[PDB]
Amino acid sequence: PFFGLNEKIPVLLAFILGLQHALAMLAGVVTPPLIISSSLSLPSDLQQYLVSTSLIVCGLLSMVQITSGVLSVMGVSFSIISVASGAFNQMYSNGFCQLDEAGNRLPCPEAYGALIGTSACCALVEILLAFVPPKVIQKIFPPIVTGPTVMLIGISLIGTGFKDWAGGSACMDDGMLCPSATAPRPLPWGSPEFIGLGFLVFVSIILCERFGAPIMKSCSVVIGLLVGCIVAAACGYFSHADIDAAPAASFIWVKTFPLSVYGPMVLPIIAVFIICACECIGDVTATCDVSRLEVRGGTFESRIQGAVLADGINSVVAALATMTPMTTFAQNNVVIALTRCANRWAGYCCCLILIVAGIFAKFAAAIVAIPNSVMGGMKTFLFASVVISGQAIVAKAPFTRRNRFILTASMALGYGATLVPTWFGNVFPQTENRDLEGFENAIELVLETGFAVTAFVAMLLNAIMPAE
Amino acid sequence: PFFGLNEKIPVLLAFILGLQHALAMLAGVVTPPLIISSSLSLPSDLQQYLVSTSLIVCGLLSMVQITRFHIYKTPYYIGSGVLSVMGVSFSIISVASGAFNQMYSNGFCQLDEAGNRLPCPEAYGALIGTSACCALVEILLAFVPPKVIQKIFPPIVTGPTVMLIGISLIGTGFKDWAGGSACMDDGMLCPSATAPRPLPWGSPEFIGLGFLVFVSIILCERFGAPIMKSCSVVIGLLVGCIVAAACGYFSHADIDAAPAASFIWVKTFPLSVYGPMVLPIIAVFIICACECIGDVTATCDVSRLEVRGGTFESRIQGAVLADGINSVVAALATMTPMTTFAQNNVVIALTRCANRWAGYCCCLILIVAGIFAKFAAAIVAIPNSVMGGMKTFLFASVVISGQAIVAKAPFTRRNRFILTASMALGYGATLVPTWFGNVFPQTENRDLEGFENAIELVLETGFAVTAFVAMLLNAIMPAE
Ligand SMILES: CCCCCCCCCCCCO[C@@H]1O[C@H](CO)[C@@H](O[C@H]2O[C@H](CO)[C@@H](O)[C@H](O)[C@H]2O)[C@H](O)[C@H]1O
Ligand SMILES: CCCCCCCCCCCCO[C@@H]1O[C@H](CO)[C@@H](O[C@H]2O[C@H](CO)[C@@H](O)[C@H](O)[C@H]2O)[C@H](O)[C@H]1O
Ligand SMILES: O=c1[nH]c(=O)c2nc[nH]c2[nH]1
Ligand SMILES: O=c1[nH]c(=O)c2nc[nH]c2[nH]1
Repeated sequence: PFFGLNEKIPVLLAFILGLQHALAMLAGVVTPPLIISSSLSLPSDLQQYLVSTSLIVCGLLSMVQITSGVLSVMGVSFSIISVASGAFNQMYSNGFCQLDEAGNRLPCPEAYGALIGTSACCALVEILLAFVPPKVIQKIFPPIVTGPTVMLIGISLIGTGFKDWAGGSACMDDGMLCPSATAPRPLPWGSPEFIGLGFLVFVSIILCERFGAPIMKSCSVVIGLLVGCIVAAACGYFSHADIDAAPAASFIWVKTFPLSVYGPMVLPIIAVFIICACECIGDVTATCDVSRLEVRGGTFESRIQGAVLADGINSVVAALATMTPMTTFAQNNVVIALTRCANRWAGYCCCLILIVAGIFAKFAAAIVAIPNSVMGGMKTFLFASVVISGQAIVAKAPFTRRNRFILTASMALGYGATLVPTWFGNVFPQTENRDLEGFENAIELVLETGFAVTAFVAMLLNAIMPAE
Repeated sequence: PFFGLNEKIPVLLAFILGLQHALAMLAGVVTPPLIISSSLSLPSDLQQYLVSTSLIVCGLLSMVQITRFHIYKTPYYIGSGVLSVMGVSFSIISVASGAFNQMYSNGFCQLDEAGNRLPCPEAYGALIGTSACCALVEILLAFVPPKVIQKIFPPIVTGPTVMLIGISLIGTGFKDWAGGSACMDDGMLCPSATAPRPLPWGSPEFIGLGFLVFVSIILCERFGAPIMKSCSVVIGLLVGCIVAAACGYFSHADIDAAPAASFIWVKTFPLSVYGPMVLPIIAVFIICACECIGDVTATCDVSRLEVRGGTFESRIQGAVLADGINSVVAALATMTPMTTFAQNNVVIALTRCANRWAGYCCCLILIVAGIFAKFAAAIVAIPNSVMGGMKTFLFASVVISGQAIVAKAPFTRRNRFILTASMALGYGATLVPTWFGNVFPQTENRDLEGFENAIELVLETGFAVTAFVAMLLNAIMPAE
């Protein structure tokens, strides 16, 4: 029995589907804060804070776009991570941030502040380019451009999942419970126990699919995460100390970050917001097919415009609420499709469940206190799924010798751009300092980003290549 | 004017298209000897030898599968009777990485714990012995199983495996582009990185070289004439190598020091010698069988022929039979397993000619190129960076092609899930160095432990893992 958008359902059902959505998107909302924090800072205080903050903010802005007028689940984007890797690396290299003992980086919140200032800046850049360009964008970024970019995003990100899976990127410290690899500067090291953990998560997800009932759908990642986490607690991999030490409350601004602060990663941020625009379009349309609605009507394109507008608006809002850019989650469309319900009430239930979970900031702490390995397996599955979906996007464009060539050059040159650390030999080979050099550093940022390069090559070839 | 299989075409035309084919498959034939050799030994004698030897033997066994006049007497025949270009497979590299790694680790081969690995020809002899052994494992399983194999290795299983083969192999391409996997030595011309044990290090110049090769390929397509097709790779390689010579990246000393002759057994390798990588070899030949099937069918559609006829499947049977037969033949000739080259189907389609005379001219051109063993050395004398850009393009194309294979199956949540797990776990299996914690955690030595090492070999292999996960999931997962 398929449920339309606007109809009251048994409120128990609405709550339950709200829960399934909440759990489904949980991994996707939770993981990027963990990734950004670990790659910049240590304090568990701030991690618990940003997980709970994320939960609350995401609940709120999902509520904002659920009223688009169809189940429009919103959550933190994964593109901003791939940008921030290169960003932070340069901030620690030629930037202002500081280093210790050859490897260990000092937490540098001014970087995050720059990130939020810049992203808040360029969210506007996107909302103002959100107005009336629907099919045009579809033409400018076809699946032959779209697919490779996304594939390489998931690929370049999968490394961190595998690293945590290993037990990294920084192996456990002194006096901390259950060290099985203790060392400064081992990014991909870890003992067999860690492998077994992440693998048990992965296998847990797989079995979760094999014996998967309509509720367990899209929770398989989160359920696997949970299973591996329970086994983890059974073995003794936990820090109940920091769990106890965490506060059981969270307001949106318990902790705050620098303002009037921006970086030179402005353009990559703009690129991220474009990505989020295209993604929003695809995700919303998909929902419309899932929700048995119009797919080309004027009302449809109105839904898309509202979706993208609310997208960038909530990017600004989240930035003010100390959150990085966020976009449309695509897990839900599965849930809806298999549960036959696209009611706004499931989404709102979800939203409230999230905000509430964020308030009880012990859940956040329990999340931060999940071993790097369980997180590792779960995330590796996650990014793997991203790669696979980018590929599914690829296959929408006819595989001719032309498209195969364009994909080849874009993939290879993009990932090739990922491999290289940095460039210098031109304006900066002698370590020079001109007005350009500071934005030579910005060019370094774009160049270092893999998917940016991929997208540039794809668009360039599709432009200059002859029609087969 | 579309030219059929059997029609005399201007022998100038047949020769020229023979040349285009020769150049087309040149890179794909030449590269695996370079990769296996560099990853085992140093002597330029053996590299030049195996390059020219590869040219010769592939020409000969291409001649073996282009015709059916060799075996057909009464029953089903060998090999194919339409353009069936043959050349050394890339699966054997992906296997030989882990294989050789285990041979230098727990095997007999030696190292001196200071700089590069000692050359170990007995490893190659084991490789060849084992592969020659299992080519027979594939030919006798080459008899009458056509659509069956298609069902056992559908696109959902087929595609990921190929992708990961391409992925885990591409690393050597990038490494060479950088200037590796061992940066240039002392007194050797144009060292820009000299060091023991830097596998992916290298200066800007190396980047510039390989990148000029790659850019040369792209520009070769951009201004590409029908002859330059599938030569774009070899043309880019050539361009970047010319530029390389211009900068001064050349070793005319070893080029001069090379012999201008090459017979099939100028140099030889151990016999009665096998490793424990037998099963990985069987996997290689399964790969090559399916590969033959798909490549041939592609050719039949290119050459305007039957696609479901009995004659068609007869052609396939012959293709796989000649595949494994030429695998044994090549192995006796000190060559690794070889299978059907798929570049050609483009050329034909773009040249409207599937004449066996293009193929035979090609073959002769290759064998002749192999005899003149100064070309072989000229190939060996290409900087690792030029080689790098070119090979990188090659493997990237392998991955993408595996993906095109993938897309043949309806992208459902089921198929997406299976792809996800298969890719992730295969590549993860690639990441880990080795396992021990069970039968060998205490460094034990029982009768099993030696083939515990074989399980270690398959386990280390990325695509084998990928495929096992893929098939197991596709089996036990319910139909969506
Ligand atoms: C230096 C230059 C920088 C230039 C930067 C510009 C980058 C532009 C890249 C485009 C981004 C790709 O945007 C992509 O859009 C498609 C639809 O088109 C979304 O949608 C795709 O995947 C989702 C799964 O989650 C499906 O629901 C959908 O049917 C499919 O098309 C992708 O999830 C998103 O990743
Ligand atoms: C531990 C377990 C070990 C068991 C290992 C088993 C591995 C077997 C993997 C199957 C190998 C993949 O085999 C694959 O077959 C397809 C057809 O399906 C071939 O063909 C595919 O690509 C070629 C391009 O080159 C196209 O011409 C063709 O149309 C396409 O189908 C591929 O070139 C080959 O790579
Ligand atoms: O789980 C997720 N689903 C998504 O759609 C998405 N987009 C960015 N980041 C995301 N994470
Ligand atoms: O150039 C190549 N093309 C191929 O299809 C192939 N298969 C194995 N080895 C190969 N080399």
